[PDB]
Amino acid sequence: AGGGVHIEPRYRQFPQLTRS
Amino acid sequence: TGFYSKDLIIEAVNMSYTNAWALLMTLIATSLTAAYSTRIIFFAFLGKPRFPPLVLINENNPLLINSIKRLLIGSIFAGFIISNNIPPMTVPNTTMPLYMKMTALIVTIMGFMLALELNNTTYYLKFKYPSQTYKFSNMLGYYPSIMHRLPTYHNLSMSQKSASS
Amino acid sequence: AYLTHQQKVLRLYKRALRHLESWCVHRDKYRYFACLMRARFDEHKNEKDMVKATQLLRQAEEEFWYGQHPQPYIFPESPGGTSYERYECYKVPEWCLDDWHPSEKAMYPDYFAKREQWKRLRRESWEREVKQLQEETPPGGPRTEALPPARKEGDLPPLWWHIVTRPRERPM
Amino acid sequence: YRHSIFAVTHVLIPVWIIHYYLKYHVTAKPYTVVERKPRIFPGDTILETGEVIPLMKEFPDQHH
Amino acid sequence: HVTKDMFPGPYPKTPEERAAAAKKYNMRVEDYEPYPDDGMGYGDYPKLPDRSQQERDPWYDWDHPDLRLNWGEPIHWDLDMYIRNRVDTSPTPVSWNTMCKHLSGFVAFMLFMFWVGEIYPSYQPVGPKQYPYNDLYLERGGDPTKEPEPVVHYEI
Amino acid sequence: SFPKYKPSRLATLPATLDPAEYDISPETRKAQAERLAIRSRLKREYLLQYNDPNRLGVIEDPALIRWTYARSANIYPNFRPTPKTSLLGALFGIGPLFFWYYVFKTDRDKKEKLIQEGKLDQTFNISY
Amino acid sequence: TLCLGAITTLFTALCAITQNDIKKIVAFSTSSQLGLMMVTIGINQPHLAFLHICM
Amino acid sequence: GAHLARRYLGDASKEPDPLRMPTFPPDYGFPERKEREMVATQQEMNDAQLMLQQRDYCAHYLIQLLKCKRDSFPNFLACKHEQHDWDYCEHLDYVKRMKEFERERRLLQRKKRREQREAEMA
Amino acid sequence: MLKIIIPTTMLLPMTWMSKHNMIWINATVHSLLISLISLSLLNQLGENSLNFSLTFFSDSLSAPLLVLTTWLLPLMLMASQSHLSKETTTRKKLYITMLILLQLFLIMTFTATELILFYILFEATLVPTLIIITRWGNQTERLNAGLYFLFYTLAGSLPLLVALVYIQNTTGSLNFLIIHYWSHPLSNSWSNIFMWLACIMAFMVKMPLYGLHLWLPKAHVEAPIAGSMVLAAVLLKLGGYGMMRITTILNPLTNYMAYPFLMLSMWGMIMTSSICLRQTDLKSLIAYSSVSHMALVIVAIMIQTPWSFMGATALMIAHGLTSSMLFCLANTNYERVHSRTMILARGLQTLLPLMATWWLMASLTNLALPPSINLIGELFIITASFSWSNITIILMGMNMMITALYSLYMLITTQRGKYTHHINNIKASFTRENALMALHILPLLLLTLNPKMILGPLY
Amino acid sequence: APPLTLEAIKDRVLYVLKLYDKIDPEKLSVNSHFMKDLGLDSLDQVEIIMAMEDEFGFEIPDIDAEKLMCPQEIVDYIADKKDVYE
Amino acid sequence: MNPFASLTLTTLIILTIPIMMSNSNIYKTNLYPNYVKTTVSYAFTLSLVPLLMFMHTGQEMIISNWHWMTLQTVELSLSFKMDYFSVMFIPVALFVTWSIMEFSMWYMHSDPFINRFFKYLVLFLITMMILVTANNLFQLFIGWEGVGIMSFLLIGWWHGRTDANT
Amino acid sequence: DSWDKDVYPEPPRRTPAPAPQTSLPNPVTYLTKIFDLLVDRPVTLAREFIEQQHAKNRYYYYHREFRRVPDITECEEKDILCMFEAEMQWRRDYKVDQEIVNIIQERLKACQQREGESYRQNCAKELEQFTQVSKAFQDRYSDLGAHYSARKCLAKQKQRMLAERKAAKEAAA
Ligand SMILES: CCCCCCCCCCCCCCCCCC(=O)O[C@@H](COC(=O)CCCCCCCCCCCCCCC)COP(=O)(O)OC[C@H](O)CO
Repeated sequence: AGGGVHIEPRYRQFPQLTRS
Repeated sequence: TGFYSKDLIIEAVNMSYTNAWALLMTLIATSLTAAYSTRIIFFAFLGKPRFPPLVLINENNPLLINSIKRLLIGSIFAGFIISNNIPPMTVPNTTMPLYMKMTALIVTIMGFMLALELNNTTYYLKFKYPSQTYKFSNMLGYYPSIMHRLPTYHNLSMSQKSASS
Repeated sequence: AYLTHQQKVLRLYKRALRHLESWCVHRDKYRYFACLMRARFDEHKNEKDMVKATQLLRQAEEEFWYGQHPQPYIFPESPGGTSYERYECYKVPEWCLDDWHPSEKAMYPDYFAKREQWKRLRRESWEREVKQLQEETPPGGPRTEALPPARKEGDLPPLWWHIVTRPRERPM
Repeated sequence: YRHSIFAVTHVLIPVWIIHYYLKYHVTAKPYTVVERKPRIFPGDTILETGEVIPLMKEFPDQHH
Repeated sequence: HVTKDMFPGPYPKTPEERAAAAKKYNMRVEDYEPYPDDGMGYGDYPKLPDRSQQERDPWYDWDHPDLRLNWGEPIHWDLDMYIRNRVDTSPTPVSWNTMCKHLSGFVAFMLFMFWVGEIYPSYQPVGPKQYPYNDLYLERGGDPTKEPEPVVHYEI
Repeated sequence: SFPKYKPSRLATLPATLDPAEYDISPETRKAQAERLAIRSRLKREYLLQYNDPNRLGVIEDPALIRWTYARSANIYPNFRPTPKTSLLGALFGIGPLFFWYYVFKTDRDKKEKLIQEGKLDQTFNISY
Repeated sequence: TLCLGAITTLFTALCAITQNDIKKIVAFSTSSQLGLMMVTIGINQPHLAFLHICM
Repeated sequence: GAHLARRYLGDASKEPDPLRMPTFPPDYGFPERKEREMVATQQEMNDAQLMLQQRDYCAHYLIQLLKCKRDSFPNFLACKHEQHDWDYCEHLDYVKRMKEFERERRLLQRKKRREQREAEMA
Repeated sequence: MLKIIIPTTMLLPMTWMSKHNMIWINATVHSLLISLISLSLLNQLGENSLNFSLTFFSDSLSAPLLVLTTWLLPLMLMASQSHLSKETTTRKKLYITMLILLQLFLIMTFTATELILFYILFEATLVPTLIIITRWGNQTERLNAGLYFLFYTLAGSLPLLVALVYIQNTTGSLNFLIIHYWSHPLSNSWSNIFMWLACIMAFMVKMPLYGLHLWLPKAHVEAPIAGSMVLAAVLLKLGGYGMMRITTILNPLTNYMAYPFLMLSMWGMIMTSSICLRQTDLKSLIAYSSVSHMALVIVAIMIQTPWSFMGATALMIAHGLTSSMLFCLANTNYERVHSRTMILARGLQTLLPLMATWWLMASLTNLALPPSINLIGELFIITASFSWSNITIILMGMNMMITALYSLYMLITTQRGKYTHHINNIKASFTRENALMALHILPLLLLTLNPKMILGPLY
Repeated sequence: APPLTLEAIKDRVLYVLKLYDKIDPEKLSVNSHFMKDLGLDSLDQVEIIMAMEDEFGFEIPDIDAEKLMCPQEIVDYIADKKDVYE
Repeated sequence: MNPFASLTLTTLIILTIPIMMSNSNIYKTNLYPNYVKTTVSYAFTLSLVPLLMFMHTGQEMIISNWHWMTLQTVELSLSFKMDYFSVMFIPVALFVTWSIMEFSMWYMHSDPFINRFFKYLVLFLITMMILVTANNLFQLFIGWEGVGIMSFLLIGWWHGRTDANT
Repeated sequence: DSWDKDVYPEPPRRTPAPAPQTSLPNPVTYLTKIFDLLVDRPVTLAREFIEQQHAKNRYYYYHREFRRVPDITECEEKDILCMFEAEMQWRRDYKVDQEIVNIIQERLKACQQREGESYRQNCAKELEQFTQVSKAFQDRYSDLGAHYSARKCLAKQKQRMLAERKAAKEAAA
């Protein structure tokens, strides 16, 4: 859960995805 | 996958001298098999978010992706490889009347329709008090509430009250 | 103690809506039926006859006891939930750490040094906090499980050690 | 490299001792490794004695 | 330590020793009901309500949270029946009589008319398996010396 | 309205449908007033020995040892031979023993009756 | 065997469509499958049963 | 098929019971009938490790199927014609089954109406 | 023969004349050595028993029990040097004297060639055990427990004395070889039933069957650790050894008279195992489990079938080793908590991680989980009993069903679950306790490779 | 899951009370005692703590539910129940 | 006597190695899950060769290895029977659990006893491939409870959860 | 071969010659090929090394033979000195007969896998040989009791011709 997470969460928003 | 086995089975059990009630039993199960399958896809995926506000949705970990994909490509073909490779070591029934040979597909497609209609009936604003059938099915079919409480109490009560004491 | 009537209806209101949430599932339905359920609650708010309120309560939960979802919704961490004491098997009491071999204790010097301080405070504070308890104990034994704070300055509240040093809810 | 030494000390040497155990101890006793007779079909020859078994008799001409 | 008299004794007859037994289980006399004198040797042990540990409020803080028990309170004579792991008593949403009625009806209806299902089996209008070599007598373990009775299938 | 939930020894009546606390009296509430007092009287000193720094040991529950005593030793001294105990002892004593004797006797009375007349098959039974 | 498989297929599936936990749904789906497997071994279909095991 | 209803819902005496037929002699109604000439002798069918329920007349269209599969390996897309040839024979065997099934079915009620014809005249 | 007896008795002066603090050491050194010598005795010939002299002989049944007893001897010393450390040197030496004197009598009894010689030290084993239970027992009811244990066996043993001397005056010698070769068909005269009853009830008492088993719970619970194991791991087997030797001259009377004992045993195991399901005392729960397993042997021996005898010895060794381990388990957590109630000390696995493992494999062995010798013993008896009658599997299997529940019941109640908060004296387990535990469990799995060693003379 | 801290709780806490239309945003204070100054009915207090319950995903016992009253005290009980200390 | 018989048996002996290595306790207490996953992966790849040998030829083995002990007319022996059922269940079961093993790392990325967890899976995995491969009823009975007891411990993985023990 | 072919009759194996027609390579052949030069040969090289070492210093062992001794049907009543030879000889024949049943059982079990799907009819000779042996074994030692002795075996046998001769008298009529 350290800094540098590429799936950085959100609050009441659509989570970010990746092309992969 | 399941076609190479279940569709053969449902056709096979229909195409044999079996108990009439037992044969009807499989068809209801196959229709019910699709029923809960829709329930999972409907509630879990086809809807609006209902989880807590902080979203931590994630599947990008290669461990999950590799594991699921490894099993996924296996499921895609699966039966085609096995059925074509194993020697023909069962008797294959051939002349099926078309009405029952489609049953393997009819019942599940039928079960799809009502389950879908029943599931999006929740989208309908109307509310209904629990039907006694639902009060039965949802409680694991009434089995654990009784058969895990009545016999366990008697044998235990016998052990202490009688027996030992 | 005295489970007064107003606490009962609030408990009725809270759990019934939780069951109601388990039924409508979809948020718009849940919001809709909660509001009407809310409306039919506060509409009858003027009853000088407290007995009538109880009578109106008597058939309330009976319908709930029919209206209850056979599988209500519980957050897993709560009792009955899937994640109930799931991480209990990991948390271990702090006093067991005193057993640790000196080589093991040497692996964590400063934290063990800070433990020594905590052992030091709990020693003299025990006499201080027990003395406060005796000098203010109500006659005929304690009447309620509620515990008084530390009245004077500097001293710690009585019987603080186990609550303060309780293992964290997520111990790994 | 990590795959190689893993293969040698977990795939290579285990089948080595198993083969030695099978070839000279388990098979050294009768009826320990019993096989199914290799199925032969009409018209297939067998190398141990050479001769081919007769071809299967001509069909009653069923065609779809 | 417990010396002698807080050890359990015999069934108290009169209120005076009933009150002592109530203190003996650190409870008031109005809530100390000894077990009936059936002669099974229950003694002066109090009859506690037949409620499993599952019915205790979990949110309350217990000195034994796994068993949901405080310290020193009289515990049930049958604590090892009603422990959380073992037999529960929590109120099911539907009545026990209906609990048994629907279950017994289901299995009975399922089993009973399964039998009549066996009475009228389901089968396609299909003949038997015409097998060659007098119904495969020789290859079904039949005695080669005992010549099989002639069984041969025709064409239709 | 659904007719009510009838309880049972295995599915007791929940406190939510219990009429007693729904008709509380100017006496019963006072009954549930020293309940916390005795509960606190049992809880307070427990934490005292529980949180005592000098305390190195166990906190023996007098209720606990009472339960073991009442379930281990305090049975026969409080036992009294009565028709209820007498019949129950005979029913759960000689009863099952003689019942199983009868079952096995007839089964062991049917088994040999077959083999003296050669009405049973043990062609491959050797390791008896 | 096919009787036991038959009753197992409903009761597991019948309770399946009313549960609210994914783990409960999936397992009841399994037990419905093993209900179906013994139906196959019921009417002299062992090999197809093993096929169903693989799938 | 529909004979289930005709047996249970209808009169049961007019449906040939699968546990009973054949009952009438094969020659009765079949003058100069032809016997099923099996081609593969018991020997070849035996050492081919052929399972007993498959040891039927159409097994002759199964034995070479395994032969094709043996040389087909590793390819498993071969033997399509042979497999189609094999199950088509099973179809030919199968069509005979309800031919025999309804032969008795068309025979038995014929006696029933014949019996009434030869009984009601008295 | 003498290569084991003299070293055992010669060990007695060693403990008495050893240094003040070396008594535990030097006794442990040679007690292990005696087992090594006894292990050499374990070899057996084809059919003739390994005969040494008129006074001593061994067969394929005595040898596995002989090595078991000598192997046991270090274990009590290992398991006892915790509650006797704060004792005067003479009492410690006197305590050690009791075990080795006891262990001497077991060696003599199993190797005895004459039934009377078998009989004399059959009773002599009680004198040291009575001292151990009463003097060093740590409880109050040990006094009544000692009386119950002593009087029960005596009430059964004395009729055997009259029976045995009657054989002597009627059939000459009672040597095991001569009695086996000159066996005669015992008649069904109404005296012969009482002849049969006397020759059997003596072993029945110290092989607790339903009804005649109330001495075991009080003896096992009240005795110290060393007394509990010896009385549960070898002493109960003394009755078992007696039958295999003594039913040589009880046929065909055993065919008909077996029914009341068979019915009491097969039903008794279901009842006794049911007691285990609701026991409040951990030691008592282990004690009652010994009744069920022994009751299983009762059916095995009384059937008189080659398979039944083989499983009888298999269960005989397995149950003794397992029960000794479980009594070590109960003993190892007892002084930490200073009580015997099971629910007092819950969640021990979180505090003690290795004891969870040791208690785990102890449960599986008592479970008759295959391929542990317990399973071989129980499974062999099932087939022998099933051939005797088809119905018994209902009783036979149901015992295995009940055995699963109570065996795991101690595991979940003690090892798993939430640790109890108030206790804070549970220290990390001493390596002696851990070593003693592996001393028990490891030879059990070692025996899995060679069941033929413990199958018995019928093999 | 990243360690949720007290600043995160209060930011999420007053977010929902600001969301709650009867609690209009301008008079939101960390110590805004509900019925004394917001006039919020206690029968809706039992409704907002379950809003908190879904906000952070856990159950608030009824014993302290009616005691959980102040938005600062809302955060205060949240922190210790999840050992949020940072 | 092809490699079929020899290497179909060595497949089993492959998965036993992680258990033995773990008991040494010198085993890697950090990347143990990676160790076992790759071990099962190789066992899967080995398990192919008996399969490809099967659909080609169709031979099924019976490996009556070391004679345990003989009971008069009974000769109870550790014997493995590589039927068509066993020769194909071995690859698919290995393939599934190998997929599970990769998924298990991601799911249990925080469980402190993760190494113990993976050890339990192998022991279960061992107990099953001796259940499916069982020429005698006794070793079939070996797995029938070896798998059951392994299920008990694995189900009660969270020991504290009272319901999990139940 | 180490064992005897007469004791363990092995019908000749009918292995077909490999004759594929598909053009794509047959993989299994390659797996046996790369197994031969990776596992089989190194095993053989080690094996031929141990065998030559074994033959370097060869030590022998023989099979113990017990000569015939008077058994129990001519041993005098009591006289346990003669009973000892009688009992020991009888028990030796018991183990031999137990091994004889074992030899038949392996042959019967060997047919199962050997004959595959032909097991039902191909080795009916194996079935009857075991049936003949098992029935004869029953008349010899079955139901002798866990304390079986040559006296009981003689006793059980003596009943057999007692009933048989009684049946013979009835049959003669
Ligand atoms: C606590 C009570 C006992 C517990 C259970 C013990 C076992 C129950 C039976 C006890 C029997 C004890 C006596 C047995 C001695 C050996 C018996 C023997 O060898 O058989 C003789 C059996 O003869 C007997 O009479 C033996 C005694 C029979 C029972 C009577 C006495 C025993 C019961 C009462 C005493 C014990 C009870 C306790 C009393 C406080 C054979 O002699 P016979 O009578 O055939 O002599 C030849 C001819 O026929 C005439 O002599």
